[PDB]
Amino acid sequence: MTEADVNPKAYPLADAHLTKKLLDLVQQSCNYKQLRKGANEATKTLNRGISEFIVMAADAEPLEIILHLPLLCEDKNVPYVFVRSKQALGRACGVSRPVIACSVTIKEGSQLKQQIQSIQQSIERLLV
Repeated sequence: MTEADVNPKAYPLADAHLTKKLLDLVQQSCNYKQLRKGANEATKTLNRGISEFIVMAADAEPLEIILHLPLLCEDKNVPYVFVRSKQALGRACGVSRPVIACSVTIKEGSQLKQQIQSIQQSIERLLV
């Protein structure tokens, strides 16, 4: 009973479990003296060539900026994942408020890479 032009419902989308384990990835970043929580600033992370992880709220605004990050598509290397929880993203990044768009910078020759690289594949699987 469905064959019309429905909405994307902010996809892809990760279950409550996937988001739980993924969330920890954000807090872990701060432990490596690395962290990011800003839509306008996020444009720099990608422009610098270190945007491997990106987390944004399905209902986070301004949205016009959330779509500015991606130039072409996943083919052009553009990580992104929606989560049904902002209160968590605000504390994960390290701020006393709901973050709009945050990202995690990857470090070269780092032990964390062994983990970030593994979980990274998770996002790609949903990207395409």
